[PDB]
Amino acid sequence: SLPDLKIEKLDEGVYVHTSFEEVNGWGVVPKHGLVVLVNAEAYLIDTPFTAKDTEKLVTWFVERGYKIKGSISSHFHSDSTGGIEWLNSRSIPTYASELTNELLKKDGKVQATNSFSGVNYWLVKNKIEVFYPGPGHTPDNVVVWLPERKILFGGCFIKPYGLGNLGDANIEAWPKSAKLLKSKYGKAKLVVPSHSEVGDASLLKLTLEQAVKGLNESKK
Ligand SMILES: O=C(O)[C@@H](Cc1ccc2c(c1)OCO2)[C@H](Cc1ccc2c(c1)OCO2)C(=O)O
Ligand SMILES: [Zn+2]
Ligand SMILES: [Zn+2]
Ligand SMILES: [Zn+2]
Repeated sequence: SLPDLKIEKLDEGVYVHTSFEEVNGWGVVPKHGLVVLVNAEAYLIDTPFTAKDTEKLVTWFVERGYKIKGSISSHFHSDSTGGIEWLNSRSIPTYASELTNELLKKDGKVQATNSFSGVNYWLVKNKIEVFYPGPGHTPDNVVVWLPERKILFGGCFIKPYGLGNLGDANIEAWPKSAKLLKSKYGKAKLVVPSHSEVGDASLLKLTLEQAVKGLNESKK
């Protein structure tokens, strides 16, 4: 028995969902993703860890009259894709990049029903932008921009106190990737990390500092 799923308003039309998992040697891990409202529609930014919480998330928005139009996962790890299987079984479109789908497949996992290419896919014209700053936490990590409110979902790429799980990271590339993101999204009002609470554009600079640090460290 783990803590319950949390759903809270962050701004008009934007909610943070928080799920919790007991993984490895890190004890219980909070994971944040978003739900973005589009008139009568709701889009998921990352899924909870699990089918059961993913179903709880949808039921909470469906039962208020919001039909789930779709989901996008920011990278292949299960804290961003654990609910794709369930979603596909309820005929809710799911999205990921071609590379993210390749990594899922390689890993024996269910793929997103919909794929995209490019550094800048627009899931919802002028409302939900996906952008690829380069490798870091993983080769495929992408970020999700929300232009109406200027909120950036940074996923597991944003790490203001230390880089986290390095099993699939590219530490040699992370600083470069961090500087591009720091520039493209310098006018973010709020920045949303996967495993830290919500910050401002400062988190883009702390992450850059941590990546440079970690690389220095790697050299010994
Ligand atoms: O790599 C990640 O995405 C998580 C590791 C993780 C944890 C739970 C899981 C999982 C993968 O798949 C299914 O359940 C990792 C979480 C983490 C761990 C330690 C940290 C941390 C984040 O930030 C600071 O210290 C990260 O994002 O870096
Ligand atoms: Zn990850
Ligand atoms: Zn993560
Ligand atoms: Zn939180």
